[PDB]
Amino acid sequence: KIHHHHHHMYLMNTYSRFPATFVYGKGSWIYDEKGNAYLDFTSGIAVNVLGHSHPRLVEAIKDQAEKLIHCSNLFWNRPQMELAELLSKNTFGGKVFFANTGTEANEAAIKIARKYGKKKSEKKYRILSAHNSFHGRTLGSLTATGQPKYQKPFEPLVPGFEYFEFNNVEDLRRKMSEDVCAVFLEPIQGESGIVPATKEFLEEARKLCDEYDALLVFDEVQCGMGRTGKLFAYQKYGVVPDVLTTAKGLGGGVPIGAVIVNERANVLEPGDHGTTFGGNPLACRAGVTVIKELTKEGFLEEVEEKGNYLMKKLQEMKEEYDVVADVRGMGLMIGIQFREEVSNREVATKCFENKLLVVPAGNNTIRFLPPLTVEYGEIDLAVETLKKVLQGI
Amino acid sequence: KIHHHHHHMYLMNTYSRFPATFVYGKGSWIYDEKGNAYLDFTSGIAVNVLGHSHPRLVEAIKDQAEKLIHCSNLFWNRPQMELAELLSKNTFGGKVFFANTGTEANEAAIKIARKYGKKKSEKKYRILSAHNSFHGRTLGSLTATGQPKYQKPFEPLVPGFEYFEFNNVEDLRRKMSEDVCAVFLEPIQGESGIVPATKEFLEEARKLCDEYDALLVFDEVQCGMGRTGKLFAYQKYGVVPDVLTTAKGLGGGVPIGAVIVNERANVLEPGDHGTTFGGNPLACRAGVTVIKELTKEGFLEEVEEKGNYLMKKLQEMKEEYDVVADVRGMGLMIGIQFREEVSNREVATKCFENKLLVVPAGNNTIRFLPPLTVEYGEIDLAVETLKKVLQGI
Ligand SMILES: Cc1ncc(COP(=O)(O)O)c(C=O)c1O
Ligand SMILES: Cc1ncc(COP(=O)(O)O)c(C=O)c1O
Repeated sequence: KIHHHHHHMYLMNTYSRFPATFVYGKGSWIYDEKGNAYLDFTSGIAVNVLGHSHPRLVEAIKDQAEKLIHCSNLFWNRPQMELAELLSKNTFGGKVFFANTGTEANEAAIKIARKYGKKKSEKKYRILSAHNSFHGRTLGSLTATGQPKYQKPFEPLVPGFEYFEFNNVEDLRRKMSEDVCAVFLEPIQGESGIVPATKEFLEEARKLCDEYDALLVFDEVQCGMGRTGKLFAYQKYGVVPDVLTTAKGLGGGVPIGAVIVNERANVLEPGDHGTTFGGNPLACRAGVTVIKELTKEGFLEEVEEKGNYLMKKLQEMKEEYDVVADVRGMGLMIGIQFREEVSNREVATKCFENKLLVVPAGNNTIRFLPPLTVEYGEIDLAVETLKKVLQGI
Repeated sequence: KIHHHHHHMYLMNTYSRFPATFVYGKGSWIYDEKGNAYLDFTSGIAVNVLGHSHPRLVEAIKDQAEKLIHCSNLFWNRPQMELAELLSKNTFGGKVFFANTGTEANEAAIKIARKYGKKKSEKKYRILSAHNSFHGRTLGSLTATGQPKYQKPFEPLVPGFEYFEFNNVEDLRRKMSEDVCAVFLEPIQGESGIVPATKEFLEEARKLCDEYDALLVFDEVQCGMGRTGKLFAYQKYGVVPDVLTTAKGLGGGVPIGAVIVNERANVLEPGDHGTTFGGNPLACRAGVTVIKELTKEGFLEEVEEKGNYLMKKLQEMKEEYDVVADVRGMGLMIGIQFREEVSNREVATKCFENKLLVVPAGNNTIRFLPPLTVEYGEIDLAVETLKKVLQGI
């Protein structure tokens, strides 16, 4: 009875969805109400880092729910303290604020940057972000998101934001001034179609932020929590931000977000910012379980090997298939761009019809975002399914 | 063992906390790491509607976690669809959008209002909200939040917001214009110290929104989900908004938020707004469990009786204790205001020392926000403990 053909009318029409009602999932597979199995190379849009309903995650959720779900930030709880320690120790050693989502994490970052700048000067509230970036949908994050189509209906947005071309050193440099309090960057742009930063570009952004006394903020909501083959992309690049935001895979499915700051950026005082749900024991328990799994000896090294193997197969496909214009990415975050004559959305629909789930993105791309636990055989099955789709496109 | 005495070092200093690490809770009671039991009249700030770790909620969480935690809004899931149906049918019959938090629900409402306004005119983007309101900390919601102390460090905020005095018909009338797309009101202001709207004031807001073609938006994040003795406060008042926002108690401790719209306010299109985590099956399963419990025959009527019983005891206390200036609220949302010579924060600390947890708010108040499952004897115990505190204050 409860099915998308019957219950759609209770939901606002905010999404373009594939026509499936999913009721059960394990690992890389998800099942509709009829028991049809789908190979899930979406991971819920880069969230299901350990796949669906991973047994260790499920056991931690069950255990914690029996003990304490929510107490608020009037008090301290053990999962929140443990997760803050683990995030600090596995990054650049700073302090943590828990939010519930990526956009909320980025909003906290914006607020940190504004407070940092305002201490120096009332004029130092400008924020730079990239054209084609995606930082979230709440109004602060939406102003940072360098995509007019998402902004226009909701204007006027937050004053003081300006945009530069991703990977264009000189364009970033020429937009800097002493009035800038932060530069926001995705180390790999996601929604725009999987576009890795060059190391030179990130190194430049770091130097500029140092020269103009601005905070360098890396949005690792999509590329973070193991997906590049290191815990965070910044660790692959060797460029350390002042502020790092994370969400998506942090909870392995359970909603959570976080901001990590160095001492320079540790500017918030009691009352400046907060959240009812953020830092709750249930979500933080999930995050503890996830970070412990990802940091086990050898886990990330095997993600890197799997990323290399998937990339090799897709590069072979790119050479062979004239409709494939480009393949790019890092680790298990990979975009496949098609020639203009072929619709990315049609490719995704045909994949879906053949029981493979992929995520469309800009620049006429689909994204392969499998769970980090994805098996070599599942990688091959996904590539073969995509090839079969392209043969008939 | 993990404890706030050490682990505070990993957390940003964004909160003024009571000095307790809590590890376990059931019902109206929460326990520290030493096994001391505290009577929790915070409900995690109006969140734990069924108390801590209610067995039916816990069972639902465990069952859903074993099945499917997160699939994203690329697809449909049964809990999301069921919860949307239940929210629609138990309110004014509209459509639902799932967010993760109160602030995110209010951000969606702002965006709905702007989309609505822009259909009529490019100038019709202005939003009105009340002085001393609280709508959230993300930058859209923060602009709606009528509290300069929370805004100033982060300016400039979103242009086009203006404020009026809560319960002041003349001030609301003055601020209306054809360029207003929404009026935001908490039916009972929470953070300001539990200040119910008058029915007259809400009826006037409804008439004015009709006259100026604006959306009336009720923020029921704190007063909703059963706390006033009806599912939503608007149902006690008999004034129906165009848009309703809810979070906190919706998930019984699991993070979730929602916006409900009538057809007039049903204006978002695919791509206009979205969220990774919003509408996930785990959180929506919690929401289904909660709404089914609250809507059981007699449940809300008993919340009303308990509210009346608590209010009677507090009114007797007010008459008896000169340091108590006022008691106000509705159902189990109650504020106790002290004479200026007595610090609400000192009262809350002394309650804490005597194993009763309460939530400070504005206007020199403490808030009693017990779970809606609070027992009559627990009510008496809280009141007796408070009285003992006031005897030595
Ligand atoms: C890089 C990036 N930042 C922020 C977000 C927003 O995260 P959320 O949907 O959890 O609010 C996303 C999700 O699309 C993202 O890809
Ligand atoms: C009336 C009201 N609106 C919005 C919010 C913000 O909710 P959240 O902390 O879940 O973002 C709250 C919480 O303080 C609330 O009391």
